[PDB]
Amino acid sequence: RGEYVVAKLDDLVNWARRSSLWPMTFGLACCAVEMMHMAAPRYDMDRFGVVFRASPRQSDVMIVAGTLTNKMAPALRKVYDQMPEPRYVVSMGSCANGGGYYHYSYSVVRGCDRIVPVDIYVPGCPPTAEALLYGILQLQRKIKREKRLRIWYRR
Amino acid sequence: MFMINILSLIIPILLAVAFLTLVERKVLGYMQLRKGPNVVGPYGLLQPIADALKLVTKEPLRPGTSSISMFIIAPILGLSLALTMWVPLPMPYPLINMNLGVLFMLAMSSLAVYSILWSGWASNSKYALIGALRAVAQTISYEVTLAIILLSVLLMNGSYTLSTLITTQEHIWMIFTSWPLAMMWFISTLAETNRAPFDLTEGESELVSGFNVEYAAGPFAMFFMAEYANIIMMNAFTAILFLGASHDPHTPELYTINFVLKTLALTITFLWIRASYPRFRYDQLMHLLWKSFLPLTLALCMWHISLPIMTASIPPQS
Amino acid sequence: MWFEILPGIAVMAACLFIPGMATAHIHKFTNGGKEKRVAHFSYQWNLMERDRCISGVNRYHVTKGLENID
Amino acid sequence: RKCDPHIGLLHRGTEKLIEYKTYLQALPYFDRLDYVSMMCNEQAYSLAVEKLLNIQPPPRAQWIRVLFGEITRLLNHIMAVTTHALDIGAMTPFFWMFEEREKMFEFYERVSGARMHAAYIRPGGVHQDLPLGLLDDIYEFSKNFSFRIDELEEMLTNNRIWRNRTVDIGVVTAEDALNYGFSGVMLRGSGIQWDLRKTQPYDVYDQVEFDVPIGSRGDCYDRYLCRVEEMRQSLRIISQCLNKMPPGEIKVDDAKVSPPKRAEMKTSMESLIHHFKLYTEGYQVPPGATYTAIEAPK
Amino acid sequence: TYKFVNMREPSMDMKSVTDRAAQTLLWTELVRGLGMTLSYLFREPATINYPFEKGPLSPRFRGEHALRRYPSGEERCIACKLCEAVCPAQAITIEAEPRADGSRRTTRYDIDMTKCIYCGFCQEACPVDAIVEGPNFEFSTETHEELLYNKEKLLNNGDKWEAEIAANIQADYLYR
Amino acid sequence: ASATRVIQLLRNWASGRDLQAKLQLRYQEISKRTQPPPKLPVGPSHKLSNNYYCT
Amino acid sequence: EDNKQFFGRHRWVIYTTEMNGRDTFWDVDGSMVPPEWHRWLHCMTDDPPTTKPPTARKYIWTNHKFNVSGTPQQYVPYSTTRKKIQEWVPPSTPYK
Ligand SMILES: CCCCCCCCCCCCCCCCCC(=O)OC[C@H](COP(=O)([O-])OCC[N+](C)(C)C)OC(=O)CCCCCCCCCCCCCCCCC
Ligand code: SF4
Ligand code: SF4
Ligand code: SF4
Repeated sequence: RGEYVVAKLDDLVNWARRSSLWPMTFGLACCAVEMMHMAAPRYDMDRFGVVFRASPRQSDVMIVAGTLTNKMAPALRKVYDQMPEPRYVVSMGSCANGGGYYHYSYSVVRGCDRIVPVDIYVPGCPPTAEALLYGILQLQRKIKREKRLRIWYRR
Repeated sequence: MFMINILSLIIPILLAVAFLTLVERKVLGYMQLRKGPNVVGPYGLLQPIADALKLVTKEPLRPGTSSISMFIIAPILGLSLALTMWVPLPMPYPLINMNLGVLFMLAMSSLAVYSILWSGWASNSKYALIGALRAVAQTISYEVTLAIILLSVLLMNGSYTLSTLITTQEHIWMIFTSWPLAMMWFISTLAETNRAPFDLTEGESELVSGFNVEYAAGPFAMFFMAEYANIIMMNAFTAILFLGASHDPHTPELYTINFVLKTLALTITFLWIRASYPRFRYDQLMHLLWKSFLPLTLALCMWHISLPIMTASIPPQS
Repeated sequence: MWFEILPGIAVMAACLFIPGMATAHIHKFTNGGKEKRVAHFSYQWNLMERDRCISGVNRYHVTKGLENID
Repeated sequence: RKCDPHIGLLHRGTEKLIEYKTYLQALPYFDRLDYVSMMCNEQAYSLAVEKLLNIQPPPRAQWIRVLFGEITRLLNHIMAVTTHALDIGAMTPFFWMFEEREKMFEFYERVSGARMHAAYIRPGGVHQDLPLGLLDDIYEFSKNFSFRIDELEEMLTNNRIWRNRTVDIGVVTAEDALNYGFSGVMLRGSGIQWDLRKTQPYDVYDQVEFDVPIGSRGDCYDRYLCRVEEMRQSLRIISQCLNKMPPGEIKVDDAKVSPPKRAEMKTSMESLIHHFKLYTEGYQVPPGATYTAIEAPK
Repeated sequence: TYKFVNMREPSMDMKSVTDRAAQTLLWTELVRGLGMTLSYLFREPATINYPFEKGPLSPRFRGEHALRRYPSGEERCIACKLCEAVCPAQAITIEAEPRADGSRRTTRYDIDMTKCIYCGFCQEACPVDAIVEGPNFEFSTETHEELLYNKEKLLNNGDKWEAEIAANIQADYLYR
Repeated sequence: ASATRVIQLLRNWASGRDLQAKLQLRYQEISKRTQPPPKLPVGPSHKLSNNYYCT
Repeated sequence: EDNKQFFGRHRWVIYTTEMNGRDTFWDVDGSMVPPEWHRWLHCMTDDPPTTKPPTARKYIWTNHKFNVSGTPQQYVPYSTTRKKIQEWVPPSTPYK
């Protein structure tokens, strides 16, 4: 029936979306150099099918990586805004997760989710490179469990 | 049956371009000791499909300050011209046996700059504007050497008929006669096609994404498809020009083997260069062309015009 | 190692393989086995138009010689 | 004409909260301050703090500090060169060296237990011992890294595109460089005859020989040669420290500033009190002030 | 001591300038780069196959926290309250209470993963090795709430990774 | 290591140096991850003879 | 395990098809690795539990679980203490 056909069509879109995302690491702090470390030949995101792409109008997932301050706050949001859909943000490190080591200082917003809708929270200070690689794997598993076409069918 | 042959030419190239993203991604990674796409299907074979249909399902956001008619015409010209680049190629027997194919080749290649200028203006952002202006500025500087190189190279061929290049190279590769021009032609092809060090047009690190700084999703692939299609065609054009192959009339299969095998070798050395050299700079980009390339091209052209006369080796015009 | 990229480029060789084979075989098939008789100059063109009119079937590629004259 | 480096897009409390954290609690800040040179920061903090306490670490502790300090120097100079090559174009030396960067990052993990923010260099020495055989693995790494440096120089040093984007670019005279408050390689590239490890040798740096790579032009290229030479001279320190690693304790033999050994914690009462007040109140540093200076790779 | 890095003496003999002209005309040094990267390609890669194989780690690794218990099974924690006093980010919150037996342990051991920074000071602080922090690093999540670990969450995780961390401190307590 | 002498020759000639002598990866030369228990030394002032903190 | 491969890929895994009543043939996660084997796989100890079984305890989780985020058996934080200020209980029946 139509449910089976739309299920296949959803999976066809699902498979590419979980295998062709191009992250844009908004390099902030010591969390950022770790993401460049999981760009090293040791882990090599690109073997999964993701490429470090600038010009965030091309990227799909964007990674906040480090502390986020009020000075960085409004610009960082705008990066999220003209970031085209589907758009997902992954919280890298404790500082981006919940302020972390600077949670009480006067200049850093406690947690990055206060600015953008965090999809995956990755703990770490810094999260070891493969721990983020795990988080990216979780992103594709979550991407696998969506019902975009299915919901529209019942809409 | 002329029609089915046309789709038999344009469809395989588009699929070839898609797979070019995968091989370049893997080969470039391998220089960097990485592995490149190997998770999405066997050895990443379905990565081009994954990238292609993910971007198609991404909304083509038009910038607020954009002329939509102007924003859309540029990819149409860019992609159509790139696919039109192959219609006079001497692939076994050339599709469009234009007696002036080389001029037709150059005119269409030079018309590609309108996509660069129009994309930058239609985007209407300072970053895109100066990105495009220098992009064409790099672009318009070099094809004068392209024309000079071809005029000197084709001088011993006999005419501008692309099919005639096969009979000229019937014995030895044409590179041996004009290897100073061969490297002259080769480097200028990178500048036209905008690969590193001549990537200041795009400049991923320092110009974000050049004219594609905003260009996203749907029609972004068109520049990407047109760009990578030109890579094969320019390398294919170099393959026939200098690295000619014997062509038995009773077996065009054999020369296709030689032509094809050469043109992947020429594309492979393209991204091989990318994975080794720093990116150039705008001033050196012009200075290298106008100070050390133009004078050498002039002299070599002067050498190659007089060479057939001093050796009584002028070629037949037919 | 580098034997993993050969699957990528082998498909590439197959992609560029197709246009050469098609235009070779369609030219062979349409023009009765022979290749497309090219006419870069008006002489070769009016050569063909003579062949098309002389074939008795209005196709140039149909070649028919000494069996005609008497 | 003019460029304004508008900074502050990362300004955290840092010093502001240090007024509220004890000396031990403040130590991890430096690991996160100049985050790419992990140990070299906390080297400065420990040297500063132990100076006020008038307590010198045991010689075994000093040798571990300098070995990791120069290993950290390898960490940062690889960062500085490869990241620069990223933006200049060629990006393969990036990945080539980053494969090595993991190896010393793995070494960080073997000793401290974390990848980047080791928090190893504590006032009074180091927190823990090197695991058995750790010197052997870094010895294997040390042998092969000289080749990896050759990859960089072969990749970049003679390449025209690299040079022309770098040579005679951003040159600064010695007087302005010194007046600008510059330091480290910034002065050395302009031919300035100065180096903290040599002129004011802190820790063991006096009992080791190395050649400071003084440039002679002051442009960007001179510093690039100076930095890659600093790599090789850093490799000299690893070898000298390797063959001359003395035995002995890891921290000072003063429980008032060094937490007692875990074994002594649970058998000796004085250790319990000393461990207790150290982890809740912390050692009291005598009043005063001190600007302690070390040559970070930056 | 010191050494110069760019004092160069280009010999002006007719021999040497030929190489310099050869270098500029024929891109010899550029070809050096091409053959350099080609040798790299002809080498193996070092990309570990995650998650089918993961990075090499060490027994001293600092990961996710997990409260443990004695061989008898009673919680090692006695609410000495050292760990939060040294906790550089104040991620440890705890309140002790009287217990029915009189072995009055804590009713609250809440460590905020998004505030904690994984220094490992808590382990060194704890006199009974109650709070250790395990080798796991896969404890990612999608909502900020599930990172606010509580007394129950640590106890469950301690009972989960008990097989691992027990050997880790077994092979590392001599160093500590 | 795995790699045959043929393309080992290709790496050696293209790089201008022998790479089999030392490689950027690791092999059996690495000390195994079950090192024996240590016997870390004692402090210089660990003596139970005259050791007064007044010194 | 294969000692001939370089450090890292020298020992590895392919995951099971059934994990705690969950289909995992296509999906792959690193967290189904049980703790005692998690020690050996990360090269934290080069001797597998098959030859050095972990010490048995009454409380050690008999069935290891993967990450439960995004699933109905997720973790949800909640205050573990007890409400301390209790209201004055309103009496009942009379008036004045
Ligand atoms: C009887 C004999 C008749 C003929 C004799 C001809 C003379 C002898 C032969 C001379 C050499 C050949 C002609 C000149 C070639 C060089 C032109 C030139 O300007 O060089 C200097 C130029 C400029 O060097 P420069 O900028 O350092 O110095 C130039 C001089 N000043 C400083 C005054 C400006 O070199 C380059 O442009 C470097 C290469 C740039 C492009 C980057 C990619 C290079 C990829 C190389 C590998 C791939 C090669 C593929 C070859 C083709 C394969 C099909
Ligand atoms: S979470 Fe830790 S490692 Fe990451 S930016 Fe904050 S302090 Fe640095
Ligand atoms: S490692 Fe322990 S002491 Fe340090 S911040 Fe985290 S919970 Fe607190
Ligand atoms: S976990 Fe240890 S340090 Fe923390 S309160 Fe309990 S006994 Fe004290």
